[PDB]
Amino acid sequence: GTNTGGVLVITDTIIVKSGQTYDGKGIKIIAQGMGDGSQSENQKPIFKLEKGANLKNVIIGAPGCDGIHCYGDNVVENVVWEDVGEDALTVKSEGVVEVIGGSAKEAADAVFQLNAPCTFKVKNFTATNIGKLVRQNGNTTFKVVIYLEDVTLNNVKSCVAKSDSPVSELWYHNLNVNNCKTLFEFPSQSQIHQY
Ligand SMILES: O=C(O)[C@H]1O[C@H](O[C@@H]2[C@H](O)[C@@H](O)[C@@H](O[C@@H]3[C@H](O)[C@@H](O)[C@@H](O)O[C@@H]3C(=O)O)O[C@@H]2C(=O)O)[C@H](O)[C@@H](O)[C@H]1O
Ligand SMILES: [Ca+2]
Ligand SMILES: [Ca+2]
Ligand SMILES: [Ca+2]
Ligand SMILES: [Ca+2]
Repeated sequence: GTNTGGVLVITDTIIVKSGQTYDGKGIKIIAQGMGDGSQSENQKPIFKLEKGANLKNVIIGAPGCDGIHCYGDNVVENVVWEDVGEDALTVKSEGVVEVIGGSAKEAADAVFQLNAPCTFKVKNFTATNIGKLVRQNGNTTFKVVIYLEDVTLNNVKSCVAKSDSPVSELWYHNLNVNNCKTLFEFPSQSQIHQY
């Protein structure tokens, strides 16, 4: 992309409005004053994607802070997290959220955090050195449906995906996992399906 080689240093969350597409054209973003990328829960998101907002073609440098907050009906395309912060992307409100392309590395805990009922799809994605790829918020029992399609994972220190919800489901297709003791931590393994 034509912003490749540039570094945008920001000091507040970038809000992408409903109906908008933020296209970074390959820019690298470094956030300052928004978090250190540790496990502290009080960091700011790099991006807030309002319902029906899209994001594409961004590299998020360290510190990853609180990553991308999605409010539903969002396409997140070609986003690279060089160093995931507290988490990489959080679904904050109901809708369909797509992560297509890109990659993530160095997530101490979760990459994707699902805090509202949603349909969540990860497609054509790589992640390395992570605690979990997907976590439905603990002890919640609303329904999420997760799809992992063409996803390649390496060095997964807890599990691919974890939910405490019996009604939630995970579907996978062309999933490749290296160095994970425990793929799925759901109430029953019958909640996990191939397609
Ligand atoms: O949106 C968030 O960032 C979310 O973070 C916390 O919750 C997650 C997870 O949903 C919780 O179940 C909990 O996870 C457990 C441990 O606390 C955690 O360090 C790791 O060991 O995983 C555990 C697990 O998956 O069960 O805490 C997670 C976290 O620390 O990020 C908040 O509690 C939640 O309110 C919200 O802010
Ligand atoms: Ca955490
Ligand atoms: Ca957290
Ligand atoms: Ca990290
Ligand atoms: Ca978080």
